[PDB]
Amino acid sequence: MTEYKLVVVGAGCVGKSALTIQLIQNHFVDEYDPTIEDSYRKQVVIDGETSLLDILDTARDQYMRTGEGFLLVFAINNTKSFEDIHHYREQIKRVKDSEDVPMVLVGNKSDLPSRTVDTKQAQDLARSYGIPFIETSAKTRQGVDDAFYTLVREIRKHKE
Ligand SMILES: *CCC(=O)N[C@H]1CCCN(C(=O)O[C@H]2[C@@H](O)[C@H](n3cnc4c(=O)[nH]c(N)nc43)O[C@@H]2COP(=O)(O)OP(=O)(O)O)C1
Ligand SMILES: [Mg+2]
Repeated sequence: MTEYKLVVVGAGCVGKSALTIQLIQNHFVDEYDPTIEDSYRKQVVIDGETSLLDILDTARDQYMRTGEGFLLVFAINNTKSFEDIHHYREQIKRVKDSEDVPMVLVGNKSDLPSRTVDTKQAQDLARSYGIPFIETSAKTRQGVDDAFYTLVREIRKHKE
């Protein structure tokens, strides 16, 4: 089976861990330790192809070198976390020495009403980067599979 090393990055408290845990364990862990940086593995079938996902939940430079695709996560109720996205993307470009790195922009906490980052803002940013944008809720699981599977599809497109 093919293996994909994915890396989840973004400001603190945006939901990187909650998203990863939903993908791996299929439940919403609300109070997860904010300091645990670790990799999780799960065998899934994506578009009929069996894949082993090796996902690093960031909170280290060994996985930025080996990571094949990156989830850029902000929270839709956290303007600063969206402003920080550019920093994370630039840091990945620097380590990869490349402008063509599979990435997906993720706007998490879509269940909340207290939104300060417009969907149009995020779509504008993703368009500028040339990457997909997916809105998620780790709480309700909305969009969680879509975010990670979309990233795998971008790595597959990249390799082909
Ligand atoms: C950082 C400030 C903060 O959120 N403080 C606390 C007060 C008490 C506990 N509570 C909490 O644990 O929030 C977690 C988590 O439940 C929440 N979260 C994550 N994803 C979602 C989502 O999709 N919808 C909603 N309504 N809440 C979500 O946010 C924090 C942080 O989650 P995390 O540890 O996964 O974030 P990481 O630092 O990026 O890993 C709020
Ligand atoms: Mg975390």
